[PDB]
Amino acid sequence: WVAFDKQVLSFDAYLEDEVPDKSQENYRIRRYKIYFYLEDDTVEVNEPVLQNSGLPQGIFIRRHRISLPPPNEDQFYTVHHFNVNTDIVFY
Amino acid sequence: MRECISVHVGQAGVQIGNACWELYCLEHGIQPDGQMPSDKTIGGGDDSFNTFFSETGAGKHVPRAVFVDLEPTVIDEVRTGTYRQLFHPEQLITGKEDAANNYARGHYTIGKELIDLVLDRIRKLADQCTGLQGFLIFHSFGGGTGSGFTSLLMERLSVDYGKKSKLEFSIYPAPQVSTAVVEPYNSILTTHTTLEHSDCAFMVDNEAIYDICRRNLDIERPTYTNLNRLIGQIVSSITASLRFDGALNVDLTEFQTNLVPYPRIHFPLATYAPVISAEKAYHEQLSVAEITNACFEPANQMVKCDPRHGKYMACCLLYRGDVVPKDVNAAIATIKTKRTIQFVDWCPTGFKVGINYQPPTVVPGGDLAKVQRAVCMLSNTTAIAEAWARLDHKFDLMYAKRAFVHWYVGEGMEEGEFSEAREDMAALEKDYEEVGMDSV
Amino acid sequence: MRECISVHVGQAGVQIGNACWELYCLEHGIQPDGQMPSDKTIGGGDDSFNTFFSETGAGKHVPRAVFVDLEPTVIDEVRTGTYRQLFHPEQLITGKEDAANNYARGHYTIGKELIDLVLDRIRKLADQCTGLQGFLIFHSFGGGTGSGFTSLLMERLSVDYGKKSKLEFSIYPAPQVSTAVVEPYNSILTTHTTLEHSDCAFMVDNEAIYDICRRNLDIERPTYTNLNRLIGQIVSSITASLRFDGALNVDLTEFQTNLVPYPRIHFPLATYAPVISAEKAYHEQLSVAEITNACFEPANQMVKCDPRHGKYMACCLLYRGDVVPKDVNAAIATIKTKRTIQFVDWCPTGFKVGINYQPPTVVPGGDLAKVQRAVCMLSNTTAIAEAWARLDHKFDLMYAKRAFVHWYVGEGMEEGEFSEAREDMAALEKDYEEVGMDSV
Amino acid sequence: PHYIPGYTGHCPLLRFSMGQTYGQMTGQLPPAHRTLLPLSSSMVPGYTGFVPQAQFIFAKNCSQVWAEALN
Amino acid sequence: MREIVHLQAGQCGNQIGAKFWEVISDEHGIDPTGTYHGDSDLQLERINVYYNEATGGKYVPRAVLVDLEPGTMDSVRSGPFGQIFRPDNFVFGQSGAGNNWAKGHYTEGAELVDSVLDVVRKEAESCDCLQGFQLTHSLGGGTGSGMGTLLISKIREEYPDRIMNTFSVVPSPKVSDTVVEPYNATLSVHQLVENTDETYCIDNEALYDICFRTLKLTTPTYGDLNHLVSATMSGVTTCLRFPGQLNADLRKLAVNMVPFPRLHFFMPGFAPLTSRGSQQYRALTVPELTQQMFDAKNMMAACDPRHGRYLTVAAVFRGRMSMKEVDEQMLNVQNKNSSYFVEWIPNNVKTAVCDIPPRGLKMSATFIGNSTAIQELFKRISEQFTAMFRRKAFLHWYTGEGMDEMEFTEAESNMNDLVSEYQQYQD
Amino acid sequence: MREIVHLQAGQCGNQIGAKFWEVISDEHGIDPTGTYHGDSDLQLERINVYYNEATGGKYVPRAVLVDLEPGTMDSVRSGPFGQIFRPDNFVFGQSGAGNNWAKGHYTEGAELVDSVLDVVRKEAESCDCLQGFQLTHSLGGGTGSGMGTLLISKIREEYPDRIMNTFSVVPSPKVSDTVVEPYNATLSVHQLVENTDETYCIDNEALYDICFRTLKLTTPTYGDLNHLVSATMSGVTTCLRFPGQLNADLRKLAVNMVPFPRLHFFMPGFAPLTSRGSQQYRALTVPELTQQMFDAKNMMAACDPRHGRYLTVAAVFRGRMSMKEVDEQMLNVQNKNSSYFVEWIPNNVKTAVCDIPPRGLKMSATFIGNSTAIQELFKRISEQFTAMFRRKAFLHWYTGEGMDEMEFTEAESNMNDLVSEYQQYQDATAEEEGEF
Ligand SMILES: Nc1nc2c(ncn2[C@@H]2O[C@H](COP(=O)(O)OP(=O)(O)OP(=O)(O)O)[C@@H](O)[C@H]2O)c(=O)[nH]1
Ligand SMILES: Nc1nc2c(ncn2[C@@H]2O[C@H](COP(=O)(O)OP(=O)(O)OP(=O)(O)O)[C@@H](O)[C@H]2O)c(=O)[nH]1
Ligand SMILES: Nc1nc2c(ncn2[C@@H]2O[C@H](COP(=O)(O)OP(=O)(O)O)[C@@H](O)[C@H]2O)c(=O)[nH]1
Ligand SMILES: Nc1nc2c(ncn2[C@@H]2O[C@H](COP(=O)(O)OP(=O)(O)O)[C@@H](O)[C@H]2O)c(=O)[nH]1
Ligand SMILES: [Mg+2]
Ligand SMILES: [Mg+2]
Repeated sequence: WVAFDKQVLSFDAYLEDEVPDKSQENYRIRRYKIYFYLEDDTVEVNEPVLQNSGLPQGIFIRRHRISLPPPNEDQFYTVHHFNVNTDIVFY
Repeated sequence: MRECISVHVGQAGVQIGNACWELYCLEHGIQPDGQMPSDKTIGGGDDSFNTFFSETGAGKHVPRAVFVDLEPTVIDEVRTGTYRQLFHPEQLITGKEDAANNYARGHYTIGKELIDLVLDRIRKLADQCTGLQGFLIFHSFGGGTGSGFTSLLMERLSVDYGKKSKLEFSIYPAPQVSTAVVEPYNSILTTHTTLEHSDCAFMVDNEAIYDICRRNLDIERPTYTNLNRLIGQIVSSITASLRFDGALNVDLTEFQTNLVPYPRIHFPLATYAPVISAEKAYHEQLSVAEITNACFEPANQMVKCDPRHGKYMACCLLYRGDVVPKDVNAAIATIKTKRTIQFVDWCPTGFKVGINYQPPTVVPGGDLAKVQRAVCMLSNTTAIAEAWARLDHKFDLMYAKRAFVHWYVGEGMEEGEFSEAREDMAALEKDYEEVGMDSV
Repeated sequence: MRECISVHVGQAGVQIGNACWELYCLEHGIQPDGQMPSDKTIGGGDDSFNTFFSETGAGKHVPRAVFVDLEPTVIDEVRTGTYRQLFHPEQLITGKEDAANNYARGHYTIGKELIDLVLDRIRKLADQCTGLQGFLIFHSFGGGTGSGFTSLLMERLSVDYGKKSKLEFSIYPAPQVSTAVVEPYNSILTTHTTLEHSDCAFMVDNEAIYDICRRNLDIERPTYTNLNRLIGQIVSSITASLRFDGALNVDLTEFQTNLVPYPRIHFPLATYAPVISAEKAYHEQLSVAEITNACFEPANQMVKCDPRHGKYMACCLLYRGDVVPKDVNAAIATIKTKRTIQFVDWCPTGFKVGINYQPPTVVPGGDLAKVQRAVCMLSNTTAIAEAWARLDHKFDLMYAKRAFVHWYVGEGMEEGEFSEAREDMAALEKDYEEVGMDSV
Repeated sequence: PHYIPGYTGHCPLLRFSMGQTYGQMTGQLPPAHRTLLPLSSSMVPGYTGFVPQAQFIFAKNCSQVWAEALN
Repeated sequence: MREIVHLQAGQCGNQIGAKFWEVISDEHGIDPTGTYHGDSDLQLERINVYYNEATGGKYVPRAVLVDLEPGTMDSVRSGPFGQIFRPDNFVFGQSGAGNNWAKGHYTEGAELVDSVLDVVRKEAESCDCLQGFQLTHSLGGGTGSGMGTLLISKIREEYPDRIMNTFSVVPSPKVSDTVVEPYNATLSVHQLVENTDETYCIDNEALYDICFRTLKLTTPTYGDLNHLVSATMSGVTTCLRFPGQLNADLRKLAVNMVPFPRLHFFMPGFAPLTSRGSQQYRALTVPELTQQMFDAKNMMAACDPRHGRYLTVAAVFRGRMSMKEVDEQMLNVQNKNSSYFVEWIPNNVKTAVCDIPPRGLKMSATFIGNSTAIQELFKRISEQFTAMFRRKAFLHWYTGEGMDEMEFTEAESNMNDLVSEYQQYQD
Repeated sequence: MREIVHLQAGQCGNQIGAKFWEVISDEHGIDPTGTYHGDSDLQLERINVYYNEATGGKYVPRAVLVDLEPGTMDSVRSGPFGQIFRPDNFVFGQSGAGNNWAKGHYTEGAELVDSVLDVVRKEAESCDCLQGFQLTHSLGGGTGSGMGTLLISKIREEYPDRIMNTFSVVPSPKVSDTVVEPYNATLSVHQLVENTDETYCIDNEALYDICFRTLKLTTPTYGDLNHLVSATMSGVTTCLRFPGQLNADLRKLAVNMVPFPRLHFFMPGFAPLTSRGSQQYRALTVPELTQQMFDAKNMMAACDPRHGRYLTVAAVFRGRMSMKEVDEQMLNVQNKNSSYFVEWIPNNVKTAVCDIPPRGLKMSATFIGNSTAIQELFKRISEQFTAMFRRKAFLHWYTGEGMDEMEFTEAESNMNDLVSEYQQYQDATAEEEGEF
């Protein structure tokens, strides 16, 4: 935790969604910031602040260690499971 | 030969008649377009369609109805619906602009421009008629075109056609809720118009249908379509004895001579007893004795009232299906001995019974079930004074502060007819109570 | 023609009836979906289902039962279980909140919100009835709706149906094993109503069925399901002669006139002697003498009170199976030769005998065995007084510090009703004493 | 599939047409066109628990609203 | 077959009216070039109520765009649906309005009344059976209060028997745009109480407040406020445009809400209002919409209803819907709130149900309510008027065009009767 | 019909409640998004006790979350099962409390109250038949009941008319390390009794001992401490949610455990707690549950039961089971030590059998007990008001706000009489002659 004291791996992300009441949209694309922390193998995601449309924004998932998809859930997320243009499941 | 004219005036009446005429077509073999399929077995006579339908060569049968309104937006869905080719195009007459909850507008302002074309069409239907019994109008009781145009229609049809058994179906605003605030004004104003010209004006509530469907049908949050469907069955039951033969045929004139003891008490209550779901009809046994008894329960009345308070005056019961007369005579006798059901002391006979040989037709997509037996009872009781007194007070509580009066007196109508309709309502209540106490 | 409506009230009463109507449907040919199967027949028809089932036009048998209870998700077990289409959805009626082991809540606060609907369903079930023998209720003395709503039910059924053979089945609080702390309060309050509005109150304890399941049936860790099948076996034997012919057919009216001598003494002791597991049933012969002996054994009683501390008054023996009258008389004679079995001197006869030809029916998954012959014993001793003196000791121990009384007084009853309920219990012990001492 | 002669309202390009009947000048002239209009056995209706999408709909029985919700 | 001719005046009323023609167009499926491309024949069934046929399968709205300066007509024309308007209907003056009532009603209004009346009467004779009018304006500016009142006066003098309607933006207490704001309002509502017979009272801070803590938008522009007032603008007239199980035209609402010939000022509203984050958490049915009617959370006028009593209320519903579920629940909200509704009126509520819901919404409704809480608004601006009039603060602008001292106090004597009549029948 | 609304106050209500909602979501089968992915139907039959259906197959809880600091319930809304809560229920202030109780009652008197009451109103009324409410909070902080008797005195106006449970975290007996601390212990009480009367007092020191000696977890955080309470909250509501052979809702527990109306003391406990390395070597029988739930070790309140008498015992079990083993628990321990089961109550145990067990486990229980050894819990707080009350030295921070100090001195008078009322029914016997 001294060779990776303040080194964070950051990714862009988005989530697709289905809207019940289609008053302003048909499908939603919510931007996100996947942060991976090397000192503790810990994952944090964030939602950036957008224009006059606001959700409850800010932290989406706290800085904790999300395990895996429900197959073989005993292990945890490492640096090798993170890549660009891929699908990752956070809860 | 045993025919009737059914003019359905009002936005409520055209939608009551939409489900009333779908029951009539499916009761006979007539398709939604009017075609009459050959080599298909149905259960009428051979002149059974002749009560409600005319005969053309090509197999097309047209209903004996005139849909009357002042809003073009509720017949246009009929005029483009599944029943376009059913109705003759000149039957579906329309107005130009809404009557707008105004007795003073459908009776004095728009009605005069269109009542001339209404009665001329009723002449065109009655000329084709040869054995006519009466008139079956469908209307609401507190609207603009169901209460203003209806009065012009009945007053003019009474003087033109003389003495003819013109019975009436109305949707009464009794209970705690209503769809309008000016609606109690329309209620007592059309009561004067239906007091001397009507012959059997049957009242039906809205919350009463709500409670009997929520309980007996086990069905929650109703719309108006299934309310239309139940009224369609309770009129089809009434006119079934004209359309089909039975053990005890009861024509529409037989209703008149004993449902109306005095010429001001012509407001009978209705009730349909086997309002049973598609699951429960497979569970309960359906027999004559236990649905005749279940017809008199206050939780199944078609009017939100309390029949345990007032004492009954006359009851006619109409039976459809596998009904034998001894089972009714056992069912009537076990009801006369019940002490919770009270009659007036003067008439010991009390009951009229008619048995028809035709079980009712269930429509696809409906809520009722294929039952082999049905009971439709028309009760004249002392109880409806409750429904009338809390509408008269409901009017009077408005009339004291002159609310919603300038809309009525501003066109056609003068102010003095408000008090005249109120005192006639009091005279209607008083004469309805003076036939209540026991004679000595 | 002869028949009786069964009422099931409380979680106890509903769960008894589920393992009881399971027996009744299997005793006849009735499947869980109501209809008897076209292929395979269980026996002759005889219209023997009429005592408990009603026949419809489509060929469906419907139990004459109402499952009235304030607890929503024990009836919904029936509503989604195997016996789904057997019962009506409106025969099974639920409340919104429990009485929460409160007699006052089931009698006064929640009970009045549902007492009108259950009497309407009892009336409608009994309206199609012709020769109704009486009612059977099933409850427990410890619940809120099993004691409070039960008490209100007898209050209303006494005036609606008059003097009618209203049998009662109940579950006593055991001397030691008890699932509630307020249980002595509920039992002493519902007996205040049972003593005057129940024609016969069958008395059943949990600990004794626990004892005979581990000893006779040889099962370790018995559950409520096993106690449910033992009770339903007896209730079937109580109503055995109503459906199947026998050498001595004994009616429900013949029970009361031959069991209870005075209008407070209607608390018989229940005993089912040939309760035996399958691995030890077919090995030894089961003579009618040795099962009459097993009826008088202290541990085979279903209430925790041995008759050695009391004196028998009247014994009702109900034999089923291949039983001839002559060897019953030998079994009764050899009981009378014992001075340890004490009989009162004002009943020289002592015994009422009923023989039926239909052996008991085994349920799949049950723990009993198929026996050729069986017996149910309905004793009547003064030994039941010690089962109630313990309840008064349990009542007086916590009423004296007014424990849990504000959980009753706040919910619509006064504090003096507790002393009034102990009052009739303070007289009931002396009423059992005055019929015990010898006349000199 | 024509318009009935009593029909008032709006039909496109009626004002520029002439010499034909109301059922022929309309029939000669959108995909979603509806104007012309061209388990329940595993549960009893006394049930008071919960099923999703079962607190919404009429035109059919309670024992039928759990049919359309499930199916 | 009944129709409503549209009119709009002022700078805000032009933009509110323009946003209203956005809402009608996509609900009736007609593109920026006026050609139908939606998919329902219900959409063109009652298209003649607002639009006119044009040659080539072309639909043109029937609206008259009115102001004094040419700086708003080009802005509306440059908009996304500005093309569909008829250029001959673009009637306007040359000089500026000046934010003055006497400039837009007496001096520069007099050269446009000959133009606006002819173009209205051109559109009132090509139609079949006239029903009523629509006007969007405000009471805070000059041209919206001066010519937006003169237009009301001339039309009733020519069409007395047709039910007029005008949807006005009444002034705001704290959010103030002009310093002559209570001048223009009290003069305008002096006539609007006599010759309208139905009008809806719309504030601007309530629009700000419902857009901030109900809709949850951080920086609301004008356009979303225009869309929100256009949502309740179209829901009044939806019973004319699509069928139902009981319908209610503008004359039906007028007779059956307005109890007395003078009290016809109403509160608007719109039921399914929700943020983008709370859309998945709302069970969109009328048991939450009926509570959305009568709560002050969805009041588009900033006079809270709990300081008054409801005279009459209309709730116009749109969607495939149950009937008692409206009918019993609107009774239950009257029974649970007995002190918030007046006596001498048994049922205080109209229910109207339309078949077709808006685009993307399974179920909607619009609120229309008459309250005695309107007297809070008119007495407050009466107090704000007399704070400056006794000083004779800004009358030097108004008196130059031919207005004397007594024409102002006559308007206030004819305005303080409104708060007097509302208080008289509140208790 | 029967339904509960969860009010969470403080960090403590928010952090315990968030762990509670993820437990119930696992028990009913709800994913973190909010949809149903369960493997049974009884996991859905009574889900109208804690969740509302929103359009789109998205079940949403019925918790309103209350705190006076914005920061705390951003972690709740961004937790593992954190987006399930509807945003309008999340009702925040801008400034909370700190240091002084006297600040706490002379700070935000009525600002956040009416906002919460609106949310509590709409959520309760838009339903069928209210079983009641439940409230999670702790007795501590820079306000104690200072915000409390400020904010809730506006809510207690009509709230004691139906059921209202409260799982309250009582202060621990370790050290005084809040400097000017023993002023918030005295001003805490007031209405500490007559507005819930179903309080499940939960100590954190006892929470660690079950984690150290029973669960044998080497590093127990505050999170797994909140896992133990969440099982108990689920335990006292499982008969209402899942079907059972012997049903027992909240009222049936409340009626059958509260002889006198001033008994807000129910020390909790979860029976089948075993270490991970010892779970494999476990019998998990009906006696095995009973010997643990009645044990002094498995008591989530720092009061040894052998210091007083069990006034009444509840035994809400889960599984396919027996109850007669609990009868031997009196008959051995009661009739021999009559001071461990109150004798003027004949049978001191209510039992309940809910068929559906907790996840993973085959069998479980949930003990709550009204033992009269809880006299000592409001006695450690009693020597912790008297100790520093009389000096009033660092109370110059209090003094600046400084409300009426009769209210300082009447709160413990409404607490020591509660202790006396427990001392009575610990010493009161059947034949009321032999204790005078
Ligand atoms: N059963 C049934 N009743 C309806 C239907 N439509 C309207 N109603 C009844 O009509 C009442 C309101 O209609 P009214 O105001 O009387 O309408 P009207 O009599 O046609 O007169 P107008 O108001 O001018 O349209 C409601 O309370 C309904 O009970 C329907 O489709 N089915
Ligand atoms: N023999 C037998 N007894 C039962 C059974 N179920 C419950 N009991 C008895 O019922 C008592 C528990 O109280 P209940 O009468 O069931 O309470 P309830 O019927 O649910 O009524 P409420 O308290 O108002 O909800 C126990 O003491 C048992 O003796 C059963 O399945 N078989
Ligand atoms: N809904 C909506 N309201 C507006 C818009 N523009 C202005 N307003 C409101 O209208 C007021 C200003 O209009 P006003 O000065 O009366 O225009 P004028 O009459 O032409 O001078 C402001 O207080 C705004 O609240 C808009 O685009 N949409
Ligand atoms: N179990 C548990 N206890 C907590 C937590 N946070 C605080 N506490 C306890 O509560 C006490 C102080 O919390 P408090 O200040 O009252 O939180 P507040 O209610 O937001 O003011 C500490 O002694 C902790 O033991 C938590 O997340 N879990
Ligand atoms: Mg109409
Ligand atoms: Mg129960």
